[PDB]
Amino acid sequence: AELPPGRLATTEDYFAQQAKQAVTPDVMAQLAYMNYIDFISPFYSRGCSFEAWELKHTPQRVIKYSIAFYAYGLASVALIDPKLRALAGHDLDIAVSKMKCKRVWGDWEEDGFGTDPIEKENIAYKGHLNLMYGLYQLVTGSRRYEAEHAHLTRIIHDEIAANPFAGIVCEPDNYFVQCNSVAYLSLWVYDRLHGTDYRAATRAWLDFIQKDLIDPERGAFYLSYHPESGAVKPWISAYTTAWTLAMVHGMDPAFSERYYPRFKQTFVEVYDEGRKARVRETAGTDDADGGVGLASAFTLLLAREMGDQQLFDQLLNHLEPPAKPSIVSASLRYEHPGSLLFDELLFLAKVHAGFGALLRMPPP
Amino acid sequence: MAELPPGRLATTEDYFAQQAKQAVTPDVMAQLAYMNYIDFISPFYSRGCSFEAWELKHTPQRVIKYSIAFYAYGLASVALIDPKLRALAGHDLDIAVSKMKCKRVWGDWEEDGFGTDPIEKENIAYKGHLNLMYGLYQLVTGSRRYEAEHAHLTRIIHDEIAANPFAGIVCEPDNYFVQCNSVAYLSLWVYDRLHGTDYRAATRAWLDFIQKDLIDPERGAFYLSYHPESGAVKPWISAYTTAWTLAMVHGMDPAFSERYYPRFKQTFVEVYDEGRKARVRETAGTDDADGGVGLASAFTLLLAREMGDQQLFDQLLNHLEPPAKPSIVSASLRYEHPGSLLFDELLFLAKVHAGFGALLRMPPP
Amino acid sequence: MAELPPGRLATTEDYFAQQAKQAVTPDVMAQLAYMNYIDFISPFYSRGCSFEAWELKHTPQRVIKYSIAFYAYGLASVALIDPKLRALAGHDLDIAVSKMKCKRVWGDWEEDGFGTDPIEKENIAYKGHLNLMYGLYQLVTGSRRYEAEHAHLTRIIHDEIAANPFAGIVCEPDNYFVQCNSVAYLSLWVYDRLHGTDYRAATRAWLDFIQKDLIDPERGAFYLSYHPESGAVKPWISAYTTAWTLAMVHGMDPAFSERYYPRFKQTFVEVYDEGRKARVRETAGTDDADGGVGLASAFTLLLAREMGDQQLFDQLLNHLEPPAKPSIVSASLRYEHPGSLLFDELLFLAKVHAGFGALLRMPPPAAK
Amino acid sequence: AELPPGRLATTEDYFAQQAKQAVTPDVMAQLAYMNYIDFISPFYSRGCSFEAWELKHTPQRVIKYSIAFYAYGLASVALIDPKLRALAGHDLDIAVSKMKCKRVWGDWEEDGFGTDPIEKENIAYKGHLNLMYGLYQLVTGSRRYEAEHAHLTRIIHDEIAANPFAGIVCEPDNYFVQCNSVAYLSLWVYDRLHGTDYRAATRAWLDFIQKDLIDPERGAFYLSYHPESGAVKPWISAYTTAWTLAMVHGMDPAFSERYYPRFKQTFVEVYDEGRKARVRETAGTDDADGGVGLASAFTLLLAREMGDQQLFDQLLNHLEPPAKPSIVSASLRYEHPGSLLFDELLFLAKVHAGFGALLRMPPP
Amino acid sequence: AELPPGRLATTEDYFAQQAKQAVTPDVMAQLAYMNYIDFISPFYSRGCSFEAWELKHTPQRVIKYSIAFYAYGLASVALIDPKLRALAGHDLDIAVSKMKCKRVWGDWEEDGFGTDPIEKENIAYKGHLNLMYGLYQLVTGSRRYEAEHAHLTRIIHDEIAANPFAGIVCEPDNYFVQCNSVAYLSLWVYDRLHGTDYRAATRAWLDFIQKDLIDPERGAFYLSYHPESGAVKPWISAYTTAWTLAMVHGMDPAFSERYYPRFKQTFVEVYDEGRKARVRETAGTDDADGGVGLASAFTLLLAREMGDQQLFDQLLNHLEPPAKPSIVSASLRYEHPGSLLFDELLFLAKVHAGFGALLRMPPP
Repeated sequence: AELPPGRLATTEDYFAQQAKQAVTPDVMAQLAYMNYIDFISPFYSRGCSFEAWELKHTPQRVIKYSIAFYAYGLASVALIDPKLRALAGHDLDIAVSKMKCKRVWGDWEEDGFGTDPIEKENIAYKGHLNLMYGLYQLVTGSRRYEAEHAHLTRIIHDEIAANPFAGIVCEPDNYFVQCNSVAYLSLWVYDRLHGTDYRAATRAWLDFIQKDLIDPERGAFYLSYHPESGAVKPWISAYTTAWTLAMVHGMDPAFSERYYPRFKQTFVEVYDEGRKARVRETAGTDDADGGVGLASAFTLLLAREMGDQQLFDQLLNHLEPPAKPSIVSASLRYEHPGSLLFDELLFLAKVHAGFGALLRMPPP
Repeated sequence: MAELPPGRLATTEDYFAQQAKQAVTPDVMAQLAYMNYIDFISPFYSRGCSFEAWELKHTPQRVIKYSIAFYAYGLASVALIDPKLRALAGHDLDIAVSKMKCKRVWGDWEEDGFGTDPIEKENIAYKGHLNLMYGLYQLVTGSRRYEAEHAHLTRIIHDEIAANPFAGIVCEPDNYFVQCNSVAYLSLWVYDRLHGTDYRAATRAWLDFIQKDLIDPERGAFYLSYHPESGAVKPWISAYTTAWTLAMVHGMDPAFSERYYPRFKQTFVEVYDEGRKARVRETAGTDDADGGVGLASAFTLLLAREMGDQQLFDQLLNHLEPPAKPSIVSASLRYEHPGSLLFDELLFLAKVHAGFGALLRMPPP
Repeated sequence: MAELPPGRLATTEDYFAQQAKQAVTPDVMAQLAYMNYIDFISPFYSRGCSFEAWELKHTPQRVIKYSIAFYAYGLASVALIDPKLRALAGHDLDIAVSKMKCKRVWGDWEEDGFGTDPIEKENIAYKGHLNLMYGLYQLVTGSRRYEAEHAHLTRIIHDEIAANPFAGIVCEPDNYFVQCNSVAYLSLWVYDRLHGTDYRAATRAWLDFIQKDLIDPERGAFYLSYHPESGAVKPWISAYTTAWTLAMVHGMDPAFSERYYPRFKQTFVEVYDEGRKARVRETAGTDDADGGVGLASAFTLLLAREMGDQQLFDQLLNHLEPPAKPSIVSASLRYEHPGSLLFDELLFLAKVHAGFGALLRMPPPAAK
Repeated sequence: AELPPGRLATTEDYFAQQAKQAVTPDVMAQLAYMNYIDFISPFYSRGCSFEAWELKHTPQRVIKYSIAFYAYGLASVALIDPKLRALAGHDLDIAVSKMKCKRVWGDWEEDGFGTDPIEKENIAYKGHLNLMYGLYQLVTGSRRYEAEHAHLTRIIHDEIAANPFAGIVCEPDNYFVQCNSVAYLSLWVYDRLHGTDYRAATRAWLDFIQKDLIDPERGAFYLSYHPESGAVKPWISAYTTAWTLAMVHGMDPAFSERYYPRFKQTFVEVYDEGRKARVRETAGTDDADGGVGLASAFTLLLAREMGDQQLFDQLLNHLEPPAKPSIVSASLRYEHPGSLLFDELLFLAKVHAGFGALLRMPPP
Repeated sequence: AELPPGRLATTEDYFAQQAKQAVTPDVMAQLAYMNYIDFISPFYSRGCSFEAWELKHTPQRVIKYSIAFYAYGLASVALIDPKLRALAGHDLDIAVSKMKCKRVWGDWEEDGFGTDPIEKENIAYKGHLNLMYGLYQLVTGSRRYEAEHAHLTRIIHDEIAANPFAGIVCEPDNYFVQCNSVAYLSLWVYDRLHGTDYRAATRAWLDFIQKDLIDPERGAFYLSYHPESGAVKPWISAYTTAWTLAMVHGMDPAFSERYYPRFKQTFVEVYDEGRKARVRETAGTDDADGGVGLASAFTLLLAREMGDQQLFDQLLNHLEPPAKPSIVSASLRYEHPGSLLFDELLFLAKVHAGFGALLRMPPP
């Protein structure tokens, strides 16, 4: 394939990494950014230092998501190159240590919701942590976190079982389909490691979200659900849908395959003579990447998850060149990241092997 | 009017027809998107004691209680306009009551050294708005989530009125404002409507009392404030004081507002630009518009809406909205140059307001 | 008939005629609007311990007590000018006493390590003004709201005077200033008017003491300060010190001030601009105006009003007001470029000031 | 005598102040700066308020020296104009009060050396405090600090007696001849007031500093001595030498008279056709006023103490004009003070009657 | 030898310092920077004052390395000039005192790792402290810290003896060869002072670091080791290698002699017609001095250690001129330091007599 202007590698080369059992030079240079420099690299230390996040101005509320998306990408690195599996394991150990620091979960207390980030609700945080415990153990074969993983999985299963709707809230009375999708995927990973059947609750969840929470004609989820009133916020969200369909594809591929083409019709604008694409965050607008500004970046991951090389290429042509990447001393930096979680999501999308393939990761 | 004036988002006829068509205009929907859409920073994201939405628009602490109350009054009319938005409006009103109880909102009462309990006595500015929000939440949703608190706060207000030698309650100790009383008395009308009680009976003594030292009947205007310890009435008339008070009273005694409304307009409203616009003088003996707190024009927009005055509504919105430079980006409404405090709140409320009488008569869910 | 000078809001004739016409000038009414109008940020919005008005004008913490006191002194004269405004003056004065008692105002006493109680001993800068304000509040309102505190503070002041070997009371330990004493003594005259006591009897000994080493009688000017531990008098004369002291002493011993006033003018006052303007040197051996704290001209405006010197009042107001760029926006007064601390306070007080003697003799209020 | 460009008064006028029993108008304007304006003048209040030093941006560690040097100048004012002796005594009472505030000595604790600044060592602080006690009592005849003075003098005498080298350190293991010189002068002032013989220890100290601590060829002291190691830092210091010789001239005039010509030869650069002088801080350089930047200012004091009118004029012609003095409302300010302790040291040099003449101050 | 452009002294003059028994005038001006100015010179006081490091903006985490590098230089100054041996001893006393201030070690606690910086792990701090204890005693012959030295050496020996890998970690689970190299050298110094055999553990360490931790053909260490996972971060580090080979050369000169020419092949770029050289920090890049930016500075020290005058000259021609050195008042300053630890590492490189020579230092 031709290398498009301002791109670091072809779409062909990203998709061929697993078959070639090697990451591209630019993915290796991202792993150098993540690992190389003393003190300021994100995976320097298991300690509760956040220098790397302070230098890139990560908002405190988003650090949990930065760590989790790096972790999901490290899981795929483990599957692509057996020679990097040991380093991916070490990084996932650090990702879990950091994820447990109060800098990361502390907004739960500061917002007045409680002192224990695990106890009830707060699925945004404990969903990602529970999936990271699982991915760490698939990659390493280590039981370092097994006691905590066993405990968190049961709290999540108990909370689902107790609730009259299918799933768990974040803040009291804030239900989001995307944070539930991570928690359910965390049960599939636990079942793969332990031979359990926590994943059985998934069928009732996929029935529930296909009623009030989706517009099936547009293949788009509504912004949020609030059980106390039963209110559904009447705006569809592209970044919400992209994330949800990506994770659900690892659990019920038919569900995400049913809605993906309607999702693209609803939100994806192809432009620049077919070379590029950008994603509208909601209906009734021409504007790309409104709201949190992550529709195009989450759609890049969804395109990778669904095997859509054409939309992957169009989106990366939109996202990467204006961010002006360069490799200095074999380490990747972007001069003009276009969004929150920018290096994280471009990393994850370049390497992502599929949530199903991570579930079925062979032992070391 | 049916032509779209320059810089306007929708016609005056469109705002006034929302209830008949059982749909909000797209710009009102885009305001509801501003209020509800973006994680953490939207004002109605969470019931938590987070105020990011207010930090980002530099709302002064002492005004946050007013921002929340005005959003709440707007959301009660949205519930009446479009039955499909009623559950969302109930949700937002639940968040508005929760936030209203955060110490960031009422904390000025302690920090000014007046006490540690914002409802115990006085402080009618804060607890009048809270008590009206308890009522409007329960009319919109039929939920009794707040009934215990509502039953308590209504009785504290009724007891304080009954105990005072003057009709009503003070804010700070010894500071009486007619506009903050007007909200407290409306809260008793809403409680009575829900419970079949007669707390609203004290209204007649109040309406009799404010028509004495506190109003200029000829100019149809209220003086700034009353100070019972000294007997002092501050000797300046206030448009924003008058506009807000006439709007709320029109819900309880429409004849009272109808008598003073035309004289209020003569006293304060400047029509300009060949009849296309209007701006409101805050006090007498000046040519300057929107002096003082800067809210005379905005509160007159609400009054015009309440009184069914489409011409003045159009004129005021032509003055207020275009220079604020509205735009809709990703189906969400933003103003580049808000002209005043409480700007999106008061323009939202005025665009949807069904009338305080219609909110009192709101059918069940 | 009188001509409105360039940049002025009203003639000197109009300010001096307010009491006779029983009405403040529109610009004085617009100052009372500034003080009373806007929720939260107007200085007399609430009796609470909020200082938003003083934050907005960058008033240094140490000067807030003076700002409140000078507002109070003006409001007392407003009560005298226009009976219809007397209730409003009374309400503002109630607020001024409440704010005066907030620790934001008196707190410097603790912060500098002098003690936790601002009225116990010394600190005459604070409790002189507070004692005078207790008095004027009661003269204006006829209210006994603060009578208990006033009786206490008056007796603490009299006791401390009686117990010192010099005539009067210090501010900081070992810092004696005639200007802060003049306020304390005037507070005893006001208590005496209200209660038919004779605390004012100590005034004679004070007027004899301040005319030994504390004055240059030939130049009609007080020295900066006295320090009883050493017996040192700082050897510089001060115009703002003298202007303030003579204005207050004129309400107690008019002959004392009538004696020194012409020498004070020759020493300090520079008439300029073909006789239209005047500015005041702060000390001797300089051509420079308004040095030091920078209040010589503004305190001399008050003195000119107190002495009935319309010519010097006009000249000083022609120097002070036009460069401050006054404007009335929505019937409320603002200065773009205040020339000094306490600027709107001291111009308000000078425009309305009925004389400290007239304040002493204020008739009681009309019944409810 | 001709007034040089940018000068306020002639060298002749400064040196004739005591004979005329009057300070120059410019020294009077400095006393106005020190005393005039409420709260911000350095001598407003005996309280622990340091507004004046905050506005000049005095470093915390330097406030103790600024107070001492004002005090040394106020002692000479007392001798020059009897009419100003009560003012100088008042100012000296404030100087001593302020000297005892934690803002002034608190570096001793912050640096972890102790919570009591007079207990042991710390001679920089307590040598200046002890001299100030004595000068306050010579000027005023007041016994207000006599108890403290009697205690501090004995603590200093005890520490000298207990040390195997002649003198006392500042920080532990840091010996400086210039901070010792102040401590020894304080013993001469206590002896003048009480008839004691604490000054007897001075001959041993002068014998000592003339061994390892001085360079006899250059008439210059080395920067410092370090007892634990025996190290003498191998650089000569002009500001060290000027201050030390100025103070020693009050105790042993022949000593300062012996080194003074060599000191000038070594450090003093005459320039501008004989009109100006500037002082090198160390050997092996052409640069003036390196190090702490006080060589020229302390040499102005030394020239005054030694009666050297020519070098006094040359140094003040270098120091004062560029600092752009002005007298506004009979008060002195410099727009461009060229060093730390600038107004303090120019005040002191202008008034200084000699440490010997301060020793012999007749009573009030 | 010709003085190259922008240089203060020839390479010939640096290397001949020991033979001439004198430091160059620029090395003496660096010692004047380190010692001269009251309060702000780094070696002014033994107390917990860090103004010198505040003024150059040293990151908190780098201060320990700044003190140790100065210490390593001062030890060679002792050997070069007997007349400066006492001043060097005094400075090393201060270096050890400052090293024990919580400003220096406090990050151990701040990062959640413990309240005691020497109890376990944290080899980066206690390796340097232990080397400094030993170098202080070699230069001075003082037993002032012998109790602490005997304690710390034993803690280091016990922790080596307890680990299944050869050596000790920094943070938990962070193993760096360069930080170990300092710890082992500290044992050689202890053994030199006491006749003990703690250095016997070195052979197992040198065997361990030549397995997965080195690319023997490129003469380069990988960035780090992480025993819990067994991961080696898969990037070679020039700065890691230059520091490690320098310290090892004093313990096993054959080890460093074998790798040095392969190291230079791998990382060193000679440019400007053979006159200059700059060092690449990792493989697969043309960029010089990436990462922590110290590759060139550490290679300067290694060239000095290996007696490679040609590469020393080339590196100093790259590092020193762009930094615009000047001598003002006989004190050295750099207008544009090119890196962290700049004046520290150029001082050490200029004086370094070799770690082997410091081991063999004869008594005072």
